[PDB]
Amino acid sequence: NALASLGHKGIKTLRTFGRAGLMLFNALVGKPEFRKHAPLLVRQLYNVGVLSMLIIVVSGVFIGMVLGLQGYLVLTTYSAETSLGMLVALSLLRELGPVVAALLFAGRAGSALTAEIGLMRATEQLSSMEMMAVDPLRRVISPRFWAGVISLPLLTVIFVAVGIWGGSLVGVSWKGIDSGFFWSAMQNAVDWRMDLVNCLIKSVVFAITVTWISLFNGYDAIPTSAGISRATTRTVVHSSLAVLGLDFVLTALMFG
Amino acid sequence: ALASLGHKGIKTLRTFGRAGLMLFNALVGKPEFRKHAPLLVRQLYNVGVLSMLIIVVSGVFIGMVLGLQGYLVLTTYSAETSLGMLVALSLLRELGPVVAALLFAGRAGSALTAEIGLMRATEQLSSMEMMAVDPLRRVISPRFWAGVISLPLLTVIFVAVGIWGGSLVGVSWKGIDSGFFWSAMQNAVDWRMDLVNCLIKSVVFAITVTWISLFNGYDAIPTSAGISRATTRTVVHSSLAVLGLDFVLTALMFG
Amino acid sequence: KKNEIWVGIFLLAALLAALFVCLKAANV
Amino acid sequence: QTKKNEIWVGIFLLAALLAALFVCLKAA
Amino acid sequence: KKNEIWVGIFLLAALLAALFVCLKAAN
Amino acid sequence: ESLSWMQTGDTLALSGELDQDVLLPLWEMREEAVKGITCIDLSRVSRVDTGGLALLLHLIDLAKKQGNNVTLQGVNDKVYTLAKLYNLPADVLPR
Amino acid sequence: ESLSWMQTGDTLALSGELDQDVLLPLWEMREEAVKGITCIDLSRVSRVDTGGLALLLHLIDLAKKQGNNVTLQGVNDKVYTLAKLYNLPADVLPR
Amino acid sequence: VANLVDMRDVSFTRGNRCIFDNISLTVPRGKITAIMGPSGIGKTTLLRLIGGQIAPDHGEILFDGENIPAMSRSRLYTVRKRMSMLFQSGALFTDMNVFDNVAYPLREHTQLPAPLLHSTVMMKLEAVGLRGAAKLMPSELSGGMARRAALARAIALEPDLIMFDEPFVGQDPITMGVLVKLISELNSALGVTCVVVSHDVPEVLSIADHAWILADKKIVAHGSAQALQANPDPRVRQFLDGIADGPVPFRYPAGDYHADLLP
Amino acid sequence: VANLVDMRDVSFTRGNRCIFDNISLTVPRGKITAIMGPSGIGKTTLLRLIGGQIAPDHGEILFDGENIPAMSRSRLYTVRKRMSMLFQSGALFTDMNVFDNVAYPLREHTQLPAPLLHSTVMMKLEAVGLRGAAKLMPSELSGGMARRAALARAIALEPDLIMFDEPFVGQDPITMGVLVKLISELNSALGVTCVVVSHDVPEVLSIADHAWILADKKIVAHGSAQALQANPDPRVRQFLDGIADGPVPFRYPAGDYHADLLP
Repeated sequence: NALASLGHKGIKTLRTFGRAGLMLFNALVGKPEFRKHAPLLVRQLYNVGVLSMLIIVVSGVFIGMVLGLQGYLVLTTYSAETSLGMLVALSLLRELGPVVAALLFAGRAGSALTAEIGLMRATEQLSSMEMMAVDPLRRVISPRFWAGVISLPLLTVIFVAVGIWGGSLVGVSWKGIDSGFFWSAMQNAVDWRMDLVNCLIKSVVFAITVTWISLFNGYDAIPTSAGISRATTRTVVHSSLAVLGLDFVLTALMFG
Repeated sequence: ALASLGHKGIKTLRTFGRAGLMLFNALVGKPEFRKHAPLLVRQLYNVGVLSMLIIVVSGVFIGMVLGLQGYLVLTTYSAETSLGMLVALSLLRELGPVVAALLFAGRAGSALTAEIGLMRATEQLSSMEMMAVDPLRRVISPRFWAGVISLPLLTVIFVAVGIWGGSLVGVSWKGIDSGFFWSAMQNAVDWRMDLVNCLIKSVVFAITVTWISLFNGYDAIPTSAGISRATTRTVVHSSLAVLGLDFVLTALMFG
Repeated sequence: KKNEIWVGIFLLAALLAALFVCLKAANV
Repeated sequence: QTKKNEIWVGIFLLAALLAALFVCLKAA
Repeated sequence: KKNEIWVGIFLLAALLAALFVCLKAAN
Repeated sequence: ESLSWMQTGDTLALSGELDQDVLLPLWEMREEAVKGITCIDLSRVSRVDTGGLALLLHLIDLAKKQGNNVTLQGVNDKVYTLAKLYNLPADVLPR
Repeated sequence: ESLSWMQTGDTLALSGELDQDVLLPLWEMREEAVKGITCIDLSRVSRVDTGGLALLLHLIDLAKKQGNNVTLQGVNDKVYTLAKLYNLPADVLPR
Repeated sequence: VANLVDMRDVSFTRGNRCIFDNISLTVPRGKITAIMGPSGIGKTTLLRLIGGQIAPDHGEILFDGENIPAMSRSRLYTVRKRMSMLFQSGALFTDMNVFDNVAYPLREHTQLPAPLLHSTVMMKLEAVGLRGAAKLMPSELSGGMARRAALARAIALEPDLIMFDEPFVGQDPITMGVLVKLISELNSALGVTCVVVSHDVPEVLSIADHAWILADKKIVAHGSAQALQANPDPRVRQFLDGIADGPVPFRYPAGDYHADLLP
Repeated sequence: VANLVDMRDVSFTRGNRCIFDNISLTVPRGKITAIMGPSGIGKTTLLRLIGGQIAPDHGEILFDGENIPAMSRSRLYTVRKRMSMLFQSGALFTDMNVFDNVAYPLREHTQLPAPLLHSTVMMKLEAVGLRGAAKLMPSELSGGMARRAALARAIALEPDLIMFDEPFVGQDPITMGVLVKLISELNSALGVTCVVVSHDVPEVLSIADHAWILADKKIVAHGSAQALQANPDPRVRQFLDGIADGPVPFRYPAGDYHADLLP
């Protein structure tokens, strides 16, 4: 039983990967790519970026606060409490910032895209667009893909710059660390160009992966209302797994 | 501004009221658990067992990332033998419960909302009411108890797998001595209170996540577009609630 | 409608009171 | 399609128990 | 189901080889 | 609102209504209630719903499993039309 | 597959077909093409689709904005039935 | 009493939109009673009012002489064993095959031994005609077979009021004929009281004994099939023949034309 | 040529299920051509075959003498400016009002100045009858008004083949009459060639000029409305009158009865 089932699942996964590759390829080859697409890309930046901003800000505040607490409690045993700013900034710019931003973006905006495209496919809007000679891959897939790719790194930058402020609230304002030591210690010692550039690199990789998985699951879903709700869950799950795996790989490559 | 702000405030208050009413009407009952075992087992399968692969595969990777980022920090102070303590504490305190709750809201927190919204769309709840079968007692409470029972177990699995992933990175790959790792980790930090706090915050996260899920699935507009607007709302609100409650519980249980 | 609003006010009051006694048991 | 659910829930509970034992034996 | 079973056995062998290659790192 | 069977030799005779609430008192002891009979009377039965037909079919089957071919008697025509709704063959419910 | 207007005094006369591909050459200079006319000929026009009717209505309006009440001439009856499909009042398209 | 259900001056509005405005209809006992009307008017709420799922704003809904909205919850759950809705989507439980769906009311409310319950469920599935599909999941069923299985479920507890909710909507004439035959022979044999709320006039009026055409938030006309196929009223006649333009405007309210044509 | 669309021995199967088995139909130019059949048979795929969205397995689909599946992508996108589908759900773009939906094909393919485009869109919305709803979002529209707006969109580029996809399914006789009047007067005025794939016989046969009853994966009969209302064939006659029991089994295939009744 295992041989047949495993072979069938392997062939099905190969087929899914091939269809996803074909979709992305045919969606990302065109001359008018960005001209005449300004309103489309602006509306998609609003649906993907702006609407997914409050959750990012609030989560950044709260994770910065948790990091401040759990870093103060660790450093106070060595009187290194003044390095709390360095600790928070590095833990955000290395792992928590990009990964948590990617998880929350795949939950909020990675599922909204899948649901929206699945519904657009259920009401036969994609077939009605193909029937009037308007390539949907070039009209509804490319703007959303570019909106996701452009909008995740900005959300990650906001998430970081907000979690740093939350860690400052906890350490400086509440715990009573010297603000000068905090900021000065953090700024001078470790936030160089390499720490940032790596944050942006892994954020862009997470953006590509999350938005691609989401768009493909929304474009390959069964049109029925029970195939959409089954594709949103698959989007969230596969996106979280891919984020964590690619994050482990990128950490192993960029740091050790 | 005030023209719509007060309307939004009273709407949010009415939403909280509907949620509390649903919970209270679905939880009060003596004959609850017996004759419901064939329901609770199926729900433990749907909520728990199907949401186990993601938990395991994510725990491995988070343990590995913690191992790498802890080794690269502790090798400066010749404390790389405390990597076990670091990984175990960072999993049992913050990463374990919070990440397990987030992935549970993603996989099993949205599946419940979608399933209940679809059950409300095809008019299965009204058809169940028409034959004198209270749905809040027949379809809500089994799922609620399945979620509450199943998240603190996925959390334990997530921990005990992330610890092993950190062991893979630290002991096997980097080359730390296994004896130092494990002995250093067990005596120094794994007290009963850390495990108890992990389970407490895991249970709180389970309650809030599964409650938000069931409510958003039960209060959704039956149209096929209002369901997808309820799944995303479930994921968003549950992540926000998890993070806020996590900050509060950390401030409580760790000074 | 009125009963739902009243249950909501009561639940929010109980939640904020629990969070308040918690944070008063946290800072000090 | 129900003994499948039964045995899988049993396996899940057994895995949770093994994980709890692993933690509580690497705890003291 | 012949070619399917063959592809499945090949995928299992490839997974075992990948595990052995990861074992080339340590242990 | 009562069911009471009293077999007079080899002629079982049911009484009162026949529905889901009173099926158990007869189903509990269907065997001794059908042993050695060839004529199931129903004239003293007012109302027979679907559960009553199920019990009647099971009794007729249990009696046929003892050799004696069963013949119904005094069957209300409402039972007959309600059984023809369910399309019951003449094999299981002898007219 | 050509549109060419040649006004003979105060009588504009269109030629060839009239559809979405050739509307621009006349719409670019609609004003001087309609200035001081009272009779828009259409006998030399083969096919008139919806865009042709839109251009005709706009030309009739621009001419009415100059006083001279416009009268159509030689209009194919297919134009009339295709305009009555759209339910055009006699105010904008004088029969 | 002869009126099983008897509405009296009932009015129901959601939001601010007056759905029903002082309507009153009587459902005779033992006879089919259609309630027709234009689509989108919300005439399916007229069934949720009888089911007690939602409460009206005025009026009374007498079920067998018992006011429904005034009843308690236990008394309502006791009365609901006499009614049975049939939603147009079937409303089958997707996590159990057709047999378990049909057996759910029997297995829930009645204490029947397993052999008797199996025999009864098979008898009812044969009555509808889906006995061969007693093992199929609801997803494997067609669009009409789902409604037929739901009808088999609705007659499980032997009710006396089966409120159909647009059973003929969007189906070929074969399935319409099957469903109308089933409804007619169930009303004939079991003696149940059907209430067919639909808008497929040529099929609904083939069985209905006293129709109630419902338009403009109130009741416009009512009577037998013949008294409606001969009623000389603009709205009723337009709705019955399907006349495109009439008292219901074929053209959406627009206003002027020149300003929209030549801006 | 007189046959605008001309299928020849086309056969299409998905999975392993033979949907079509060697069917061949001709669509005359300028006349409505119904394609009826039982629901769930997948007769809407017969339109996606003409649209080139999916390719058949055998046979040829000649559109104006040009084989469609053999065409390239640019040539297909050029031909598709002559066809226009009308999906039963309207298929309106939900992120723009009715005006933008109707103007989408004009604003996409033709170079019309903004005043001329506005005038043309208003003219077409008046032709259908939704000019008053030129500012409503597609969500604020009813079930029939959505199809009417989609029909206004389908006639934007002045096509010559409008493939309707069950336009009458699940609607009151008023909206059915409105839609059938619109289809008839569009086929009359514009001279377009309609292909109504539906299963609402009494309304479809009121306009159709050459129907094609499609049952059992092949074509069973075809002809004018009269040649079908008098064809003495069991399957065709059952499908046309809506006879419950006939060559299509009313009872699902079950088999024995005693073993299911008395296990």
